[PDB]
Amino acid sequence: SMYHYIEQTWQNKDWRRSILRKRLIEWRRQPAITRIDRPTRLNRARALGYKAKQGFVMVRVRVRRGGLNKPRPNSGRRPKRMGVYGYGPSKGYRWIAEERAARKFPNLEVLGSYYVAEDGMYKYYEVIMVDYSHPVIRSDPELKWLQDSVNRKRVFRGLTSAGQKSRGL
Amino acid sequence: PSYVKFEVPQELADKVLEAVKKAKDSGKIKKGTNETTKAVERSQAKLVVIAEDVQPEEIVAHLPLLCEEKKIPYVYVPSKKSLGEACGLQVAAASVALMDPGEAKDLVDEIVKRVNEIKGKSS
RNA sequence: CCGCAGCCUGGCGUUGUCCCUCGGGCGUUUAUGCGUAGAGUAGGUGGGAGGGGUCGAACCUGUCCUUUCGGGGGCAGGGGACCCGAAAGUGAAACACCACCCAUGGACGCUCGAGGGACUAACCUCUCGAAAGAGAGGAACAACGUCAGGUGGGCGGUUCGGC
RNA sequence: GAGGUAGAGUACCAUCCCCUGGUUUGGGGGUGGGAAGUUAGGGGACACGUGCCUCUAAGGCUAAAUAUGUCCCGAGACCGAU
RNA sequence: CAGCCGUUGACCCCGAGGUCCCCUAAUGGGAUAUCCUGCCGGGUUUCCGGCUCCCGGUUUAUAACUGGGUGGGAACCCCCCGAACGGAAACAUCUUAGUAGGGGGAGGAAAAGAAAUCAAUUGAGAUCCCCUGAGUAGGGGCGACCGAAAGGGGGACAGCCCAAACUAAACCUGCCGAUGAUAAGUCGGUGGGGAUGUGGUGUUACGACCUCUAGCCUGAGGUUGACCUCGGCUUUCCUA
Repeated sequence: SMYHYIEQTWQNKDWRRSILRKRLIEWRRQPAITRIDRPTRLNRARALGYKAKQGFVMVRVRVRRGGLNKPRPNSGRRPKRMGVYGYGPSKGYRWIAEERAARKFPNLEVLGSYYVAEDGMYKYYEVIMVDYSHPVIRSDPELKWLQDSVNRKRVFRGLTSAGQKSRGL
Repeated sequence: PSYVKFEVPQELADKVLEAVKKAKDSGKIKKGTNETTKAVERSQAKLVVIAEDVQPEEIVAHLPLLCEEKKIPYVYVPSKKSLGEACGLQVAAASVALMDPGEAKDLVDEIVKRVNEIKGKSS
């Protein structure tokens, strides 16, 4: 159970954070979306069923912090709905992470997500991303459900875990 | 890297590779980290191997610290791909353990002496 | 009548490392105390007539610091072993041992200020570089996010009594 | 009988905002902190404590029972060429 | 008007095919042209195949090459963003209202679906919708108004996989050939992926599950009352 010990170092606070700060800088040089051949903290990915068998992949993405990117209105309005400061994107950043991530590889599908690091200017997450067209996963009894259409593009309708979380179940 | 504390010379590493490959038939050797850590947690480890080319560094970063209080020696090898070949595995290996040194027991003990005397100089 | 942009200031986060004077502390390190009556330094409360005793004391002789030079406190040798009383006073006694508080100073790892300084590794600006990456200046500031306060007909909704 | 396992920036907390009856009591998000994790936790109308009761998240996936007429059969106290 | 097809079975209707121009999400490249115009490979006269963003392979580590997410659809569905009109006899909180509308994405239904559920004398037992509960609870210049849940009564009522402890290469997968009914599967060679974890058992609360210890407990065989190997059984896949 390495996965038990991976976060034993990094459970809430460790000097591991100093190392990641170095990784934090270099990632800002990296593209806002990229592919990593091996997922970082398997304790989450395997906890979301990721299998190192051929047909899965890992993706990193970053986003900017702050309140909602909402424009000020201009027409005739009552004061109730016309303020600006204090707004926030109602659906969580954990949710938004997969969205742009989903668009990147439409021939695939999203399952789960998590962040790994965060500074005051960006949030960095990691998302499982699955090919369903692969003639490997096509014959899995353990995931035969995916052969159906309905499992597609789910993250956009909020049927992922984040979506369920955003819906507060 | 940061998960490694003391440097290990190649010649010391080279002997380990010869040491482990001998254990392919006589000794009992653990392959894959899960088969190691619990055995290390089981305090049944005589000697363990930690790769110098792990990615990310945290994948095996716990192993040295746990072996401290468990008082079980550990060794480093730069080329983890070789170790996978060394353990007769078609792919890379990052963590292997020595339940019994099999035939290279004396070779193992010298290595233990080799590392421990360096540890004394490693403070 | 008001509301919201934007603006100014400040707090929090992106926020790092050496410091530096002083004032605060945090958890520690230690050491320093006379209203009168009295063998005499009772600072004030506790368990406590036993505590120290080759499980080292009384005596006097000096080197030394201090203080209301009152006087006590710390030094080994000379001395190989002795003093306080349950006994005399004090609206409150035992320099009988060990504790708590006030009070003086220094130091240790950490924190905050009056602040100040320095650096670069964050980050920012620019350049080179196909990329990778490199170089130059500022700088933990700035800028952003967020929050608060001040301003705010720049923009938004409104009323503008009744006889 | 003995031993082991049992999902983190997740719960939870402060603050700002959003909405819903959720009101000193709900859910979501931003922001800042931030756990335990089986000898664990949560919940049982303000808070806290005590007992008593019941569940185990932070990953899945799912038959049917209902939403509708681009369309096709059938029926009609629907009109007869403004 | 004129002529033909039809008894060698017409026309029609059913099914199976064949053809099936151009633009068009239009995708070789370009478009204010429903049009022009390249590069490869094929045979070759006519002509035929391939050429944004991705997934996994060939070959050098950037060159091309093997093999498979886009738009529409009457309403309906899901999810983010998000109005004023009016009402309060004015109007600013509130309400009108998450509707009008924007964006994304599906299917024939979608959504949701196995409690950190309730309620309360120790009970029930996924979800959904229908009728009630009920304008009750509760919210608000206490103003218009908004507005549950629990329970009961109906419909169909189905409940299984993962992570961990624990097994540890016993694993999945491309092609070719054989076999197999062409299926699935198996076989021989092949290529890929994989200890940075595949596959095996199993996921539930006064506990569940796994391992060890001890004891009792299957048709054949063996082994040392006990143990083991081969039986039926559970799950899954495959369609002739």
